[PDB]
Amino acid sequence: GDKVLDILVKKADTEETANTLKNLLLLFGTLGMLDVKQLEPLILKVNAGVASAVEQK
Amino acid sequence: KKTITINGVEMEASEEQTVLQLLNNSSIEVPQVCYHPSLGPIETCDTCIVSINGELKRSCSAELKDGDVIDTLSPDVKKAQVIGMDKILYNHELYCTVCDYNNGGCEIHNTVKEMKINHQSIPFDHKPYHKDESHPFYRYDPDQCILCGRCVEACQDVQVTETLTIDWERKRPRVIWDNDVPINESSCVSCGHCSTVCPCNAMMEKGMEGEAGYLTGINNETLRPMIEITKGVETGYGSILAISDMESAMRDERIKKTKTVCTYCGVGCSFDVWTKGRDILKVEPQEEAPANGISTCVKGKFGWDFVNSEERLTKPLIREGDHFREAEWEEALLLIASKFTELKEAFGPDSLAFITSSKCTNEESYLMQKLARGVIGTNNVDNCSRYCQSPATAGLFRTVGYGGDSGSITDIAQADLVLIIGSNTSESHPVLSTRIKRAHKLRGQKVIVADIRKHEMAERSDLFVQPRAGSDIVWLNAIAKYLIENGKADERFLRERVNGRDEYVKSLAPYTLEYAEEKTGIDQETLIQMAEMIGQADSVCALWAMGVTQHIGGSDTSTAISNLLLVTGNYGKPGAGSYPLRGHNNVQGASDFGSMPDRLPGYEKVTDEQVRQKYERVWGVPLPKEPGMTNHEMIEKIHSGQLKAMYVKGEEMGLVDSNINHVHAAYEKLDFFVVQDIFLSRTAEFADVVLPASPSLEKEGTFTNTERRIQRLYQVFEPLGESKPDWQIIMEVANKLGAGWLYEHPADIMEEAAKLSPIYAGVTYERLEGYNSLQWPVNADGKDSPLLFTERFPFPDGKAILYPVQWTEPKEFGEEYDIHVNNGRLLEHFHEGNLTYKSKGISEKTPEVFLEISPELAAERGIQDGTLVRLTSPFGNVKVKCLITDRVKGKEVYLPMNDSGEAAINLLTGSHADKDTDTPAYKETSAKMEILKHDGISPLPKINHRNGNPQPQIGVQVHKKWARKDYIFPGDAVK
Ligand SMILES: CC(C)=CCC/C(C)=C/CC/C(C)=C/CC/C(C)=C/CC/C(C)=C/CC/C(C)=C/CC/C(C)=C/CC1=C(C)C(=O)c2ccccc2C1=O
Ligand SMILES: *SC1=C(S)[C@@H]2Nc3c(nc(N)[nH]c3=O)N[C@@H]2O[C@@H]1COP(=O)(O)OP(=O)(O)OC[C@H]1O[C@@H](n2cnc3c(=O)[nH]c(N)nc32)[C@H](O)[C@@H]1O
Ligand SMILES: Nc1nc2c(c(=O)[nH]1)N[C@H]1C(S)=C(S)[C@@H](COP(=O)(O)OP(=O)(O)OC[C@H]3O[C@@H](n4cnc5c(=O)[nH]c(N)nc54)[C@H](O)[C@@H]3O)O[C@H]1N2
Ligand SMILES: CCCCCCCCCCC(=O)O
Ligand code: SF4
Ligand code: SF4
Ligand code: SF4
Ligand code: SF4
Ligand code: FES
Ligand SMILES: [Mo+4]
Ligand SMILES: [S]
Repeated sequence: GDKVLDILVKKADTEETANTLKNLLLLFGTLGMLDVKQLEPLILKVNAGVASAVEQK
Repeated sequence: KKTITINGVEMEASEEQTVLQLLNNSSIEVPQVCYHPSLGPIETCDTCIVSINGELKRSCSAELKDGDVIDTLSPDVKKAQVIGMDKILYNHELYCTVCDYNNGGCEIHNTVKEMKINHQSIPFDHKPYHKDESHPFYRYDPDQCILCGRCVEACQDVQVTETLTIDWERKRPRVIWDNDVPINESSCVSCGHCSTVCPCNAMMEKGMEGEAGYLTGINNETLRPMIEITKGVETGYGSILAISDMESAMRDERIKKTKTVCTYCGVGCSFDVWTKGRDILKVEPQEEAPANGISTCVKGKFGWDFVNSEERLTKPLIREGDHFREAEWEEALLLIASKFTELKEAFGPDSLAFITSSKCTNEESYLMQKLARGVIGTNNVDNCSRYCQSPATAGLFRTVGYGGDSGSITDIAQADLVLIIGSNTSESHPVLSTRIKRAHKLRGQKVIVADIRKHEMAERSDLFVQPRAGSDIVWLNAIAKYLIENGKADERFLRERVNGRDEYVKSLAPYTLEYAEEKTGIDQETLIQMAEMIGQADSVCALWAMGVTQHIGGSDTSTAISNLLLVTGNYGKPGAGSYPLRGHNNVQGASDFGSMPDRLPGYEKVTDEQVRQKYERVWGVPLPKEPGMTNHEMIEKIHSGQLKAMYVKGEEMGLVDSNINHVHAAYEKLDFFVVQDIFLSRTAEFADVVLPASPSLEKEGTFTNTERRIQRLYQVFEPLGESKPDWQIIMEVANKLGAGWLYEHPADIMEEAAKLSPIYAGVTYERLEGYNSLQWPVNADGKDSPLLFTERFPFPDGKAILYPVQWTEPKEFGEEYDIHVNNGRLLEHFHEGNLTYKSKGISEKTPEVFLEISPELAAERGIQDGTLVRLTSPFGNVKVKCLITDRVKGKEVYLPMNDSGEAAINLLTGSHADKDTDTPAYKETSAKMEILKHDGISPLPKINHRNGNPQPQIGVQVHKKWARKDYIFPGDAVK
């Protein structure tokens, strides 16, 4: 297990992976900040609009 | 008084000087990282910024002036505290989840959580310095050092070792030992103050390192990348702080934190012992500890590896033929019981003598004396106190009537003058010396050290005078004569609470100042000036350890010291009195519970009808009218055939008694011998049956330290193997002797002894819970007596009596025994070292005994360092290495007791003891000087603490930090 953890950290320690995890957490936080109660009518309207768009043959 | 307003609400002021104390008492959540209650304002973390009089200032050092306005929720003060903590975290990596100190007590973690911070404006920057793992006990991590200075303030002001400074002038400030010497090579006493007082994991014991939690045992090569990952992943400190709190809860299950009292010396410092199963991870002192608080030495805070040592006797040993067979508990118990019954019903109980250990709890010594009297019917009981505290206690009886110290170590600090004579308090009772040195360096108290050697305290004393061997009585009585003759003595106290002043003056007729100058080999000016100081000093605290009491006239000079304070008038005054340095952790407790043969538990003489009747009623067995023989005279009685059997527990008296050739001959002469030691000690080698003792960590009891404090212990570990706590062993032995004792836990023993002992009338286990401690005497209501002789003396008239004594001639051999070797103990090592040697770190600091020899005598005799030399006395012949130092002067040389082989000093000492108490004169030794090997390895390594050069400075010297251009005060930074 020590070797497994060592491999995991040595591969992950690249700035790209740390940035990826940080931005995933930030995306979760922002999606939490975004209010979705008002977004349900927007989703319904988007559904109707996509239906109308694909209706055009 | 001194009305104040804090948080917009009116509040009152107390004796506290700084705003921080008031805020803490008001439960205001003000960040205080660099402040420790014992350390005092260090002012180096600037996180305690509050608005006093509207201006931003450090609450840790802001004086609580009348009428000031205090605000702590203002955006300004919050921003200042945030900036200060950001500067702190710039020096702290803050990997709380994988950090050993995150046991939830870490001030950076707690304070960071309290401020609800989420970002650090200045990112963490690793210092160029690497971790200093040179020390075998605690490491320093400059990368994690926040420069709060608590460790430096501890090493400079509250422990006064002065090995720690801070190089503020350096580009990256850091803690440096001596002149930036690596830690091991420096003058670090290894006391542990820096480790205990460190807020962060910067200065933390190697025991915790990689062993505290679950995720902290990960290898650094694979832990550091994880730390960098988490640094680059989490955006706010709150969530990962909560995860670290969960990891603290993680640690809470595996980490057992139980209070105990150190076994080594009589200061009786109490601390939690943070363990993980069986190994000892940390010794954490607590501010609530009565005897020490945060104070600790190397022994009590890094010397506990003996508990887990493989040498520990896990099973009873029986002498089978020419070997020690590992026998069962029951068969060994039956053997010892049958043998004791045989020698009890054949030659009578009077031929039975048992010794309790002064290192064991009060219950242990009480069980020894009960087994001797309430079971066997003999009175032959003693302890190390016969060698240690018998003359001091005898002098206290002769003048004051109560044994033990007059007060607590806090009263020692409160003294204006400390009169230490024959005491190596720096190396024997380290924490008390830290208190004295703290009061000397900070409070301005001046101390007078009077001993032949020049230890750490002697070179740090106001007036250090070295008298002749055992000549303390002469100059002391001359000083008393001068004080009582020139009117400086407290005549009012003499008429109020003292008796026989004129008789004592008549006894002082032959004593003159020039007489003492001639006898002690000390110039008149020093004696007259120290007498003037004693007369002028308002409060006097007199400490006399074995350097004076372990003499042929040791009891006489003990009475002389006590009546010297009596003439001065320091008894009953807060902060002053006589504090005989009780050596073992429970030598005071053992003496309290009838260890000495002439007294019963409760410090009552055996030859008293009322106490004998009471003990008969409680025990059901008649008490021996004949007083028991003293420990030293036991060997002579054996050589006369009077004594045949010994039951000595936890005392290696075959190596620590005077003339150990004599005790070896007695041991080979006696028939039956049973010993009770955790380790196969030297005494344990000569025994018909060896009983496996249990160390104080693995047993629960009460330890009575030097300050007459009875502090209750806790069972840190289940006993190793199936060995039992010594009280359990004594209960089993007595039950096999038809005693009928039923003690499930030592609380019953404690309360029974409390009922029996008038002095211990009030001590009970529910009154000793946690860190609560009671100082004997205690009455039935439970109110102890922190200061002795406060209102009246114990004598029937209520007034003490001066004891007329003279100079008893020391039994110097004379003639060819020219060089007068002195015997004592080192700071790191404990006696022969049956416990410290088992700890690897202390062994590295001091591997072997050495003979400290004076530079002047190094010329006439032509002796060098690292040389094997021979010392021959009519009682022994030792081969000890040599050390060159200025601590000793002239012919007189220092031979510490830190070896148990052929190099033990106890060969040289003879069977000449005190008249009053038969205490061997260990300090009265003479030998030869034979040169065997010219060139050899120096016994003292470079990594020893004596080789370093401490830097004496008062405080962290923050003013150097404030002078740095890069430093900016957060209060005016926010502006
Ligand atoms: C389909 C299939 C079957 C596939 C199989 C193969 C496959 C793809 C497998 C998945 C592999 C993956 C993605 C594994 C990742 C998930 C796992 C199993 C993880 C376990 C490994 C470990 C040990 C992870 C670390 C967990 C953990 C809680 C670590 C501690 C975090 C650290 C080091 C924090 C240090 C730390 C820092 C750095 C702060 O800044 C800070 C600031 C304020 C307060 C506290 C802190 C603090 O503690
Ligand atoms: S008692 C005793 C025990 S129990 C325990 N032993 C101990 C301790 N610490 C450590 N680290 N290891 C141990 O083994 N502390 C406890 O010490 C108790 C006795 O300690 P002392 O303070 O009496 O210790 P030493 O014997 O080392 O130092 C005594 C000093 O006395 C001076 N001295 C010697 N002969 C003298 C004389 O004739 N006159 C005077 N005025 N002084 C004399 C020397 O300077 C010794 O240093
Ligand atoms: N030359 C010379 N000789 C001296 C002295 C001196 O100054 N000079 N000082 C004298 C004095 S004051 C004393 S204290 C003696 C020191 O002698 P003792 O008081 O006998 O002390 P130590 O050998 O340090 O400890 C005795 C044993 O106790 C055991 N032990 C430790 N903890 C426990 C425990 O909890 N329970 C039990 N049952 N055993 C335990 C240890 O294994 C150790 O072997 O030396 C005396 N001899
Ligand atoms: C003469 C230009 C004709 C443009 C027709 C555009 C598409 C109309 C139908 C849209 C649909 O329903 O797909
Ligand atoms: S020292 Fe304190 S704040 Fe720093 S990582 Fe360790 S527990 Fe966390
Ligand atoms: S003496 Fe050693 S352990 Fe004690 S504070 Fe100084 S450096 Fe730390
Ligand atoms: S090592 Fe000393 S100065 Fe540095 S953070 Fe720890 S206690 Fe403070
Ligand atoms: S000073 Fe004595 S009692 Fe206190 S920790 Fe050190 S050895 Fe233990
Ligand atoms: S407690 Fe005052 S600056 Fe740290
Ligand atoms: Mo002792
Ligand atoms: S002792």
